[PDB]
Amino acid sequence: LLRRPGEKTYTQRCRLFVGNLPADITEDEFKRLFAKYGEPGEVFINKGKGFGFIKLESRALAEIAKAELDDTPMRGRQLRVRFATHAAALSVRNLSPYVSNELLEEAFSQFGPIERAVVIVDDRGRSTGKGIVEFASKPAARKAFERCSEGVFLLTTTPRPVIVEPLEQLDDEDGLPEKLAQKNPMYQKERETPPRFAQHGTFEYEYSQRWKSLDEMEKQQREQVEKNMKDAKDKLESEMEDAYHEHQANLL
Amino acid sequence: EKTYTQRCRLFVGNLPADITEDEFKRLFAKYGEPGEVFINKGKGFGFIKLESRALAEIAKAELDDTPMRGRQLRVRFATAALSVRNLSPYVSNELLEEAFSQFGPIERAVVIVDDRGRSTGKGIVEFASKPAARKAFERCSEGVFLLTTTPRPVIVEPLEQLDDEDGLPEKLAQKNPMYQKERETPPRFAQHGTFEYEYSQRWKSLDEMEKQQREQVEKNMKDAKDKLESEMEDAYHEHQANLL
Ligand SMILES: [Zn+2]
Repeated sequence: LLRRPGEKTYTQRCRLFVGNLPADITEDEFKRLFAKYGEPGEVFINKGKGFGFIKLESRALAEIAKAELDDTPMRGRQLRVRFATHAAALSVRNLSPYVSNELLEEAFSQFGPIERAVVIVDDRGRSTGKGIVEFASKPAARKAFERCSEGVFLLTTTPRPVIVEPLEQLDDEDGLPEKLAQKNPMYQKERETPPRFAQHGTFEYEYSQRWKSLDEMEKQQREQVEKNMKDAKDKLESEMEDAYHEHQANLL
Repeated sequence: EKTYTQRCRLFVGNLPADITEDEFKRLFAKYGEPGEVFINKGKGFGFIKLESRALAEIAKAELDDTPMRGRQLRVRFATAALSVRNLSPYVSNELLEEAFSQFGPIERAVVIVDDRGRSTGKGIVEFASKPAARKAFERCSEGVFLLTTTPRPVIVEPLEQLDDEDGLPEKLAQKNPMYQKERETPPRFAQHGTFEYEYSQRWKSLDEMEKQQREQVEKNMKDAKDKLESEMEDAYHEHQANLL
């Protein structure tokens, strides 16, 4: 806590979700659970449903608390500690490859207080044309979402409207454990045949080979649509440049 | 359970030019017994495997961006993954692990779920090395790999690793002629009646149309895929069924 971790502290990236809390949990007890991770930020406890949230000062402190407190006992119950899913986050796409984390953040700060913006890069450190914008409040995210949908928001010279969408937040951490899968009645009949390579001549081999052929055809039709629409977007660009005499002087 | 795995491996960048192996280990002594250590002195970075994922996460959070004889260390998880789809909603993380383990050691196998904990029909399988992941991909592409009784071929694709943490920092952006051209005009809302507005709004319409057309392709092929079971049941015959 001596030196600031950066520009913003106690952000939603610093928020932890804590599940399986005992029924008699108190705010003091919950705060004491996190006492070694510095001064607590906002605390929200759902005593009736056994869960709470806490904001720590930095992402590193939340990472340590999560690693140290996850799956530890509290009065006969194993606490479940996880990063709280971001409640005020947006997906952005159609970005120029020359938009940086800082340009995206500066650009989106006009909609309200911003925590972070990032341009998603591939293994080479090159822009994928997609990014993430994390706001300090849900209204700021709603306004960014509405305004960029209704208007044309441009970040650089080349006119590329930023396309703002809800951020897909899927669980690739816990997934579907065997404990829940077992609760299904058709599960027993499903696990009856072990993983295998289907063999030539069998119905399952023939069905699977035809299925794969349809999937390959679907991939080819999807890639074609992309190409077809890439050409319509290039033709639109050319017609509009001519309509607006983009390379030429003209009074009207 | 399984200790010193590839998920326990940390990359440490911005090491002082005169770093030694004993100095590098001492940096991580807080986190128990070190596993395999390697220092690429040429590029000023090193690797270390710690006992557990929890310990590697703590060491990354405590050591990242901390001074070491003049520079700030860059600590990251060390960067062999396959995307798997067409999974039954019955396939669990454990079944996925059991099944793909025949191709090589499994770092992690997870079924991707939604906020209700429902299978998306997609998963991720991470192997300890690139040849094991290639082996799994080749075998599942060529052959028909099945996980359960109901025949659903697992569709395996190599998972491109994307970075949503470091991203594209302004300092790292190459300041070439395209960067200069792009940065000439600042962020703005375009004005109605300008080329940049009128073109962009019509582009949005084509972009929305592309998404609709993509969705229709998926819907039309989902229908073809669903009818396939009944068509195949009607037409299937064994190799010896009709011989002269
Ligand atoms: Zn044959």
